[PDB]
Amino acid sequence: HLSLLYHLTAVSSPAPGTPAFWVSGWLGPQQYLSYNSLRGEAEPCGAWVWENQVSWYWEKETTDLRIKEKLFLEAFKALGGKGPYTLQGLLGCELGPDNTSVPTAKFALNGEEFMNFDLKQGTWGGDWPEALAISQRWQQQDKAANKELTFLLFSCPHRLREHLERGRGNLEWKEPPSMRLKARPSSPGFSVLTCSAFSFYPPELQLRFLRNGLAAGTGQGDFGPNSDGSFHASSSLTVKSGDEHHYCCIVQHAGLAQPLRVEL
Amino acid sequence: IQRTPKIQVYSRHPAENGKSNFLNCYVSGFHPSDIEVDLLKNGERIEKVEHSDLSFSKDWSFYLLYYTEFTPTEKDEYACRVNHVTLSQPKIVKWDRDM
Amino acid sequence: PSVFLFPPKPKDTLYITREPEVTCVVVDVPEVQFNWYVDGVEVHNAKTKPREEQFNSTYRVVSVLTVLHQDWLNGKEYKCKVSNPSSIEKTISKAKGQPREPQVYTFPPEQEEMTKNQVSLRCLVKGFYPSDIAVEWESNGQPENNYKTTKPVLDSDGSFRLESRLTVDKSRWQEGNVFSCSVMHEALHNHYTQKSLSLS
Ligand SMILES: *[C@@H]1O[C@H](CO[C@@H]2O[C@@H](C)[C@@H](O)[C@@H](O)[C@@H]2O)[C@@H](O[C@@H]2O[C@H](CO)[C@@H](O[C@@H]3O[C@H](CO[C@H]4O[C@H](CO)[C@@H](O)[C@H](O)[C@@H]4O[C@@H]4O[C@H](CO)[C@@H](O[C@@H]5O[C@H](CO)[C@H](O)[C@H](O)[C@H]5O)[C@H](O)[C@H]4NC(C)=O)[C@@H](O)[C@H](O[C@H]4O[C@H](CO)[C@@H](O)[C@H](O)[C@@H]4O[C@@H]4O[C@H](CO)[C@@H](O)[C@H](O)[C@H]4NC(C)=O)[C@@H]3O)[C@H](O)[C@H]2NC(C)=O)[C@H](O)[C@H]1NC(C)=O
Repeated sequence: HLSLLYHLTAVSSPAPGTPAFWVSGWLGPQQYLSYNSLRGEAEPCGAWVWENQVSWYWEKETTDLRIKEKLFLEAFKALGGKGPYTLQGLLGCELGPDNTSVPTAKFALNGEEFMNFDLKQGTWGGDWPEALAISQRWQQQDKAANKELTFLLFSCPHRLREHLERGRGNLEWKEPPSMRLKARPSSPGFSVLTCSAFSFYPPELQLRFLRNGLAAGTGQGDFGPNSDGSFHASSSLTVKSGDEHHYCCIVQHAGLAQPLRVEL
Repeated sequence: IQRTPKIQVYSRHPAENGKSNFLNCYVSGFHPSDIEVDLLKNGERIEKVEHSDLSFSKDWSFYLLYYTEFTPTEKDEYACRVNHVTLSQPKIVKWDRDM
Repeated sequence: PSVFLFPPKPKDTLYITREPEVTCVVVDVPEVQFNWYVDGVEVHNAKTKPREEQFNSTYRVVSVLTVLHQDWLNGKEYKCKVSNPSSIEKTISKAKGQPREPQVYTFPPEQEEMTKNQVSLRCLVKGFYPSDIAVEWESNGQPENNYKTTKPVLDSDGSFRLESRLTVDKSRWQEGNVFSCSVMHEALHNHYTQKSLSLS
């Protein structure tokens, strides 16, 4: 069930030569879109740079994200208050079985969720005094609630369907990991067994350990992106030094037809 | 709230000496968004370093990738140095090849 | 040495841009180390100040843990373990139970008290749960300081209650200024309500 989600961020005091407002756009786990207040232009990212796309798509992403730039910076004026502020927004949609769109519209102030847009009602609201202040400022600004409604109920679902038709490739891309399994001495009597998966897509991957073909646990896992939208992971298990060769590492991944056993 | 950055250092492809590769420093789970990241070669900073867009996770905490094209060797040691308001002193994490 | 665990100021729990903190104080101390736990799970974001000397030649050590607003509201427990014979644990949290909306009533001074330099405006707040609350006053929308408020006291129906008294100059009242009792509670719409009062 693939999703188009904008991650928007405004700060009341940007560090020198960084933007007061910037947006990353995501089709599932890939970034397709970048926008910031300094350049003022929505742009395709990586593979989406040569998506079979219409001539005005990027101009219309730019138009919408500039209105959000102005809106997010108005919100600070409604707080007055004290300290510096971070307003974040998670706005988008996901397709539902019977050609229906399920929307998301949440906001966070200094790192904590406080506000949402109700798509049934066309109103901002939350449990918090700051949600009342920002909703009231926004709701009163001419056509703010309507463009928010439109962005989520019209633009996000059309954009999502166009990306499925025009960029199907980008989303079906399957790069299985390159694997390593190394053992390092840690404490006297003990070694750390690290199973590493390199340069894989999509991100869903399961690393677990066997000892003489019996489940020896998942180990302790880390996860991260690469520069090219591929991913990296490792899982470490502490083991009896002199026992390393009895252990192997198993990896499940959408790219691999059957699970892959990696030996030391 | 305020949140201290988690720091991972890994190569894009398995670490082969002599072979051209990419060194990644993934900084994640931090708030606020103002953060400084240096990639070090032999405890000295690399000038030709790029980064992904400052983004954030479902829990609203930010993340950021710093990466450089490099060619590793037996002798050369790499690290990531990070400074954030939540840190009293810079935090340095060495690239261990295992991971 | 002995410990005292202090909860966040209610007002800090109710405004998402304020910093609610649990303050764990160690008294009668040579070095102290703190551990903090949130519903069992340990966290590492606490901030310890330097020890300081008192009149009575003992050291006082203070460690503060900032807390997620919604975590404090969902009744999670904050445990501060002090290491120095054994370790001494203390735990704090918000009371469990069905949250209830404060009822607010304002009372003008009864002509009889009127013959004075100053008059007292009265605010009654009752039917609320839990006891975590903040009360303030405003004249024509701008804060006042010259007031006093009793501690939340449990009532016969299992809800809490409280009174606030704003002392003002007789003239300021008789010129027909709008005065407001402001109440901050988790169960209120956007955590805030206002009852206003002006000479009729
Ligand atoms: C040697 O010296 C020191 C220093 O005394 C200092 O020296 C000079 C300055 C003198 O002026 C002197 O008076 C000073 O004391 C002595 O240290 C003292 O030790 C005693 C214990 O012997 C401590 O007494 C306890 O006090 C608790 C309340 O303390 C607060 O209130 C007073 C003012 O009334 C202040 O002085 C304190 O600092 C505390 O103030 C609070 O501070 C919090 C933390 O900073 C604040 O919260 C934070 O605030 C910040 C910013 O402001 C943020 O907002 C944060 O979010 C927030 O967390 C808070 O605002 C502030 N409150 C107020 C009102 O000001 C008592 O509660 C406690 O009694 C309970 O427990 C006893 C047993 O353990 C029991 O016998 C009591 O009956 C009582 O029991 C409780 O009762 C209630 C009733 O409903 C129940 O609900 C409870 O469940 C129940 N609890 C228990 C456990 O049973 C103590 O009496 C004192 O704190 C400490 N002082 C200091 C400053 O640290 C030392 O003892 C001296 N030795 C001597 C003289 O022999």
